[PDB]
Amino acid sequence: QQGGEVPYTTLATRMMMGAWWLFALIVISSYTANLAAFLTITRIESSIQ
Amino acid sequence: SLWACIAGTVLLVGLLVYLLNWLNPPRLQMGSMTSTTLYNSMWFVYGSFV
Repeated sequence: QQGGEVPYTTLATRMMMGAWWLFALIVISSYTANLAAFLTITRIESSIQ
Repeated sequence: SLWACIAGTVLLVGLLVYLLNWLNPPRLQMGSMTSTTLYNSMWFVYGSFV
């Protein structure tokens, strides 16, 4: 996400980039979502009492 | 359905911008592609959306 706009002008590349970005954003959101699940499943359960 | 609605909204807003370039364009940089084609009128509205 740091890169900003890409200077290429050719349709085939821009048409690829439009899917590439929408892969990246999905994967980032999947990562943050799963990490939040992992952390909220953690910090609850034990039973040696 | 919501996926398709979102996808369509992009080009909806893109053309709604394009109307502005038709009827009230500013003192643009002369000959610059800020006098957007249809292509750039997509590209800005999609690039800001991701």
